Amino acid sequence: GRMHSAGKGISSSAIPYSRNAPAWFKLSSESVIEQIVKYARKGLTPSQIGVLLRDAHGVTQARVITGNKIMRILKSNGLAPEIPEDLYYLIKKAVSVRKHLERNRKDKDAKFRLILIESRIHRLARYYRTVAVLPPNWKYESATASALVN
Amino acid sequence: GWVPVTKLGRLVKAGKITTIEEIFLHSLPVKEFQIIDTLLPGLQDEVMNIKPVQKQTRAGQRTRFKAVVVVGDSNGHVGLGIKTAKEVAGAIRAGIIIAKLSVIPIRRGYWGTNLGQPHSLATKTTGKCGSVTVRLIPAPRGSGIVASPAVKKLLQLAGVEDVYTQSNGKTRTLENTLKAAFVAIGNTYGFLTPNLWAEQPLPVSPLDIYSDEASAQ
Amino acid sequence: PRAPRTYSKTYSTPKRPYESSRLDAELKLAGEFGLKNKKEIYRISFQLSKIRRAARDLLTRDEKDPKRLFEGNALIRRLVRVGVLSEDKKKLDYVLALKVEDFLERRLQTQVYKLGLAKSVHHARVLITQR
Amino acid sequence: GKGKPRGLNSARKLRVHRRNNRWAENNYKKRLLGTAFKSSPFGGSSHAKGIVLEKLGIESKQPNSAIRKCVRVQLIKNGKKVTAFVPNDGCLNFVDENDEVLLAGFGRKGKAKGDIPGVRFKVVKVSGVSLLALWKEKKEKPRS
Amino acid sequence: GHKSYKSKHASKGALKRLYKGGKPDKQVS
Amino acid sequence: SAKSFILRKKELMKRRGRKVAKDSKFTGRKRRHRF
Amino acid sequence: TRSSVLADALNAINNAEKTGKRQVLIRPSSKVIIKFLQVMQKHGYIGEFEYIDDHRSGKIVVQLNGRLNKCGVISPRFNVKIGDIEKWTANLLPARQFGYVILTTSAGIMDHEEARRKHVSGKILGFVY
RNA sequence: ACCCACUCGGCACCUUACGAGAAAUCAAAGUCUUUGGGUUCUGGGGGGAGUAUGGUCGCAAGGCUGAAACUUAAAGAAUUG
RNA sequence: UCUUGUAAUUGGAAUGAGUACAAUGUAAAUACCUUAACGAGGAACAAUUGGAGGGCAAGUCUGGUGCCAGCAGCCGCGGUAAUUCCAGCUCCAAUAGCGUAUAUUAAAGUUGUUGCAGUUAAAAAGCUCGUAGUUGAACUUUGGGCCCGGUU
Repeated sequence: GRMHSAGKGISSSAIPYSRNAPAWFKLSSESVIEQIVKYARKGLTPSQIGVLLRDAHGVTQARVITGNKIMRILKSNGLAPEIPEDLYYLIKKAVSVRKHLERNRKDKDAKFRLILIESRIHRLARYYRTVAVLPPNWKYESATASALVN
Repeated sequence: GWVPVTKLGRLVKAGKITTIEEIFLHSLPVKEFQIIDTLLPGLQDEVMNIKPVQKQTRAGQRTRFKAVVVVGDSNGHVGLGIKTAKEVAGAIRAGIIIAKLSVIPIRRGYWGTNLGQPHSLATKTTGKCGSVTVRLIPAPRGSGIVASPAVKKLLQLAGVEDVYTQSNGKTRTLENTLKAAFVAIGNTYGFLTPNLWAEQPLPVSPLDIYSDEASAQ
Repeated sequence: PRAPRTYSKTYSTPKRPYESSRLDAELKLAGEFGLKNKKEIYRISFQLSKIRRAARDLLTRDEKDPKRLFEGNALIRRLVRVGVLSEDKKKLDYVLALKVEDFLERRLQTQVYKLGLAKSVHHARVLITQR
Repeated sequence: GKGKPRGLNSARKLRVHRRNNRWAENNYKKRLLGTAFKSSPFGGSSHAKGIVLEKLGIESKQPNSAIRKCVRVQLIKNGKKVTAFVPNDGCLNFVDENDEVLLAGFGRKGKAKGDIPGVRFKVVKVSGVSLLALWKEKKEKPRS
Repeated sequence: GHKSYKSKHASKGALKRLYKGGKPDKQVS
Repeated sequence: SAKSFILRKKELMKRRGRKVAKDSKFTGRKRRHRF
Repeated sequence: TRSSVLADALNAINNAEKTGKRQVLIRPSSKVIIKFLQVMQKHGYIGEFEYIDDHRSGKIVVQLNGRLNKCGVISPRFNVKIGDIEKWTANLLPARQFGYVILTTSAGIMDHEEARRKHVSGKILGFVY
């Protein structure tokens, strides 16, 4: 089930059992790599890059066509963000909910939800700092993290 | 003189059916107790318990007699009889009738290696009837039927010689224990062994073959 | 500061003391062989229990085990030398199948009655005691 | 499942959990507190010796009744006081004050044969001779 | 009728209807 | 009350179908006195 | 979560046996489930099984034929010294002449009588009779 | 908006026992004497007793943790009138 | 026509518990081993300890004492919260031992790793987060061929 909830949904994707080369695609293998480079130069997060690729140009996903995932292409060209996508979005969520809680001092639901979001951030950040993506301390604080995200 | 009233009654009356394994294998049902008497003789009887039971009406108090008895000759064929009648001897007769009507067999075995006319079971088996559980464990040669004397008498009439019996549950009652032990030895016969993995000829229910001389008059 | 002489007890009291089948069989044996009390039946039962325990944990050991070979051969040779098993029953499933009468048959009073010379087992025993 | 740990490396949890559970035992609790040395009448012993402090005719009922009546004795090592059942009648004429009696425990009770309220110390000896042998005229009670 | 309320320790409610009508522990060294 | 207790707990045995001893002038008596 | 795939694989086979089905589907597969089912197939207790291959971890279709009494897993995989083996059998097998308890030794995945013929022992895995 | 057929995820339902139970009953209380998927808390006859003492949070009310001596053979589910 | 039981029926055998020359034994002795002589006719040379409604084996026994606002009337009958108030007979078990007390162990799956239980019988924190602790999806050399050589 969910990590912090009682729900047990299973909505997801399902990659096809075909590891090669969609037949009608027949376009290129590197040209899509410079649209990766171009979109990353624009500043989009890798999930956004994947969804715009499969909505616009017929790329199913980059792992099957290019032979590489999106992040290793972005890191290869050196456009990789400092902290990854998901931790950054979690920090942004925590920041916004703390500003609202700062304005509205009686909202117990936001206090509970913020404790949940903080614990989720802590689990993910501990995973990252034990796999050598963050510096081995990285000290997630409650206030200065605002300047970390925006 | 007994007159057949059913299909297997006509089957056994003329003596065309003699081997009891044809009855057991296809599970031929029986509703009259005379079939086993005309088929298997010598079935020694012994009484478990006869007790008065009271049914209370608006004004009266009817007293009946519940009789439980057992039947088994000496060799792997057992029957238990629960009846309730209006008279003690009639209750014994009805109980032994239903006990001879519900005879089940027993597949015996050796505790360890195979040698010389099996004496015990072939599998540790459970039997449950209302918070009593009889667990039957095979035992070595000449180890004695280590059970309660009623249950020891039950397996002594059965045909086995040495069975360890760890029984768990409130054993102050008798009827629950005897029903649980009956189900235990029944499922002991029902517990499959790989020795029966050989190809079996699969008969076509030989009442079909003998349908010319077992039908209606 | 001297060693102990080791000691044990050859008899064993039964678990359920009061069982009419057990009391009847004990008294039947006592009449049939002329014993003094129930300690003799208990002692033969203890000897038989030891022998059957040895036989059980020898048979649970695999076939052709050298320990099984040596200890089983010694046990069977011993129990045919005393003459409880027969001559042609030199296998362990038979020594699982031993009875107490098969041991009391090989005593002294039973032999000095069975060989004549006494005409009664009680007379046999009192003729033993009188040297 | 079943509500207990089952890992291969969980043995410490099983040990400690068993220790606490065993602290909710009865005989273990009585034993490892050593309370058979502090509050028990006997000091964990089997018998004890005492001086008969007072004798009272506690009959079963009013005169047409059963003669099972007895005394209060003072322990000689502890200094404690307890009631201590004299057995079958005709032995009360053996027992008066200051007789140096030897007491044991009682044991069982049924629906007859003595269901006395908590008097659980049958007297074994009086004056250091016996009580059963004194009952069968085998010996005589010495004069002081 | 009605089944009685079941508790190993008596309720603080029932004890109020019951109750209306210094030295520490010893440890011998 | 010993005789009444034996009377109470003997008739129950017959309802269960269990053999019980017969009654006489030996039921509610001290079979063996203690010490 | 699914803390053991051998456990639920064996449980699924046993529920399909108790009900009276003919073939059963197991998700996911494993090397040890394949080898367990290999031994059980070799001793005849099941029918024949076939590994459906997708890229994730696969599934197994086991074609039963009855004649299997019980299969189960002994977790945790206790260490089993060789002299302990007999004791383990006497704990959880219906008799001694029939039934098997399955070891994972360094000489492979293999039942107890072959574990005695090859004269090796290791961890326990489960049992079948 | 409605109907029809699917599918995922919810809240309850009706019937049954292939199973389980002391019983009422229960798709879980099933897959448990044929007993081992992962894990946390709790319980060991009734009273004495949530009592005594100590610690601890609490302005107070109080809560949290929480015995021992002693005594005692006793203290859930249905049917029957 | 050959086998068991009974009897205030009967007969002769045997033998050590004991006594004791002696000799062995021993540091010297005692005792055991051997043995001259003596040593069994029943109250002898006599066996006890517990028990008898079921557990749990064995009374459809006998007698005595005390009370009854019960019948009879001085004989008695019956009852007797007298938990028998007291003795005897008969029977059962163990046996040169038998009982009792306290502690402990098995039966006990009432400490439960094997192996308990928590709707209602005692027992699932009011709920959620979370550190130590426990536990944690699948995959990486498989298969086939070759000989030699050991055991039933």
